[PDB]
Amino acid sequence: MASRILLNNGAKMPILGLGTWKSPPGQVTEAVKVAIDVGYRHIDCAHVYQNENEVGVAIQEKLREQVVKREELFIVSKLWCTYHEKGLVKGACQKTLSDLKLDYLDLYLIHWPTGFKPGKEFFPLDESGNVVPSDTNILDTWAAMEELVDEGLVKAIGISNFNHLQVEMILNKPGLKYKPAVNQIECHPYLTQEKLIQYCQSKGIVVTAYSPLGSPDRPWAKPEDPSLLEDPRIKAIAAKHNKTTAQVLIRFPMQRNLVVIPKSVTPERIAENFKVFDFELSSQDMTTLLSYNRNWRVCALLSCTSHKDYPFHEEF
Ligand SMILES: NC(=O)c1ccc[n+]([C@@H]2O[C@H](COP(=O)([O-])OP(=O)(O)OC[C@H]3O[C@@H](n4cnc5c(N)ncnc54)[C@H](OP(=O)(O)O)[C@@H]3O)[C@@H](O)[C@H]2O)c1
Ligand SMILES: O=C(O)Cn1ccc(=O)n(Cc2ccc(Cl)c([N+](=O)[O-])c2)c1=O
Repeated sequence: MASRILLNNGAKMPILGLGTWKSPPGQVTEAVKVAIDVGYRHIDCAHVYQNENEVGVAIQEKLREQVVKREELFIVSKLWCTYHEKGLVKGACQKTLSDLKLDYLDLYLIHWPTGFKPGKEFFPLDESGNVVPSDTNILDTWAAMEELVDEGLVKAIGISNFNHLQVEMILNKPGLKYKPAVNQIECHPYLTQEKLIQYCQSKGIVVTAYSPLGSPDRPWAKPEDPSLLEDPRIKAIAAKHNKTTAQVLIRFPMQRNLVVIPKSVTPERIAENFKVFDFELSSQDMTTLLSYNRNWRVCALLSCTSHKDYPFHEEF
């Protein structure tokens, strides 16, 4: 189990990163500092998480402390939906760079395929309760992303929450300059993503698994929803290995040649979650975890389902 995976820009990406969605500004500096200390090099960020400044402070601290150097870190951020217009993309990237306090990003993703009305509000809604879209399209937004590579702001570009047809649209774009390096998608034992993973990997696109613990802290969760972390079948596998359920849920995608980005703001759990390089799930464990798929996704909004580019109408 090598700790990094080769990307199609020639760079190497650490397979275990720290998620930062819902880590509040007042606590995330400590979280990221602890993460870097215990071995995390990959940090998953986004402008919409509204904590990039404080992630950036942790990075600056660890550089100053001589704990890491910039080139050892793999910092990912994402273009929010309200900035899909070609003319807004560079400024959005620069804002993220200013907040993270970096010269460049290792990877910059189109966060969702759906463009939203530009403006101050991140989730502009109309009187029907649906998001107000923008007059933007995947291919033009991709071209703007490509310019960021040529301008040296980012080392690689990729996508997130794109279905296979949306990926294909980019792969077949006339005059394509860069293929997506990564597609970051929800993936865990209840949403194993076998078809989309098969598709992306065959194209040399690395898949990052988000919400690997089932995002129990998501806001819009339903009392009548699942709980991976409490699934006794998964705890049974953990117990066999003298590990925790979270550790099993993190190791699982690692053994599928995926990158994985579990989130914690808690020092003890940040450290726990990185202790997954000293054991292996058996081939039976792997097959068994795959059998738990129920095609249940937690990251999707009713308010986005009428968007022309909503990704989850398609099977995969
Ligand atoms: N591209 C996208 O559209 C997208 C969407 C969703 C997520 N993501 C990325 O993926 C990351 C991970 O997904 P996520 O934040 O949805 O959820 P997750 O990583 O599946 O779960 C995080 C939750 O699990 C808890 N937890 C973490 N480690 C634990 C442990 N060892 N034992 C018990 N509980 C533990 C955390 O609590 P504490 O923090 O309180 O310790 C938090 O409540 C995000 O932070 C974000 O970076 C991207
Ligand atoms: O985007 C993230 O990384 C985390 N996050 C944050 C807010 C949110 O509404 N959602 C759900 C969301 C956001 C945008 C969209 Cl465009 C959709 N959707 O269903 O199409 C869902 C999130 O997944």
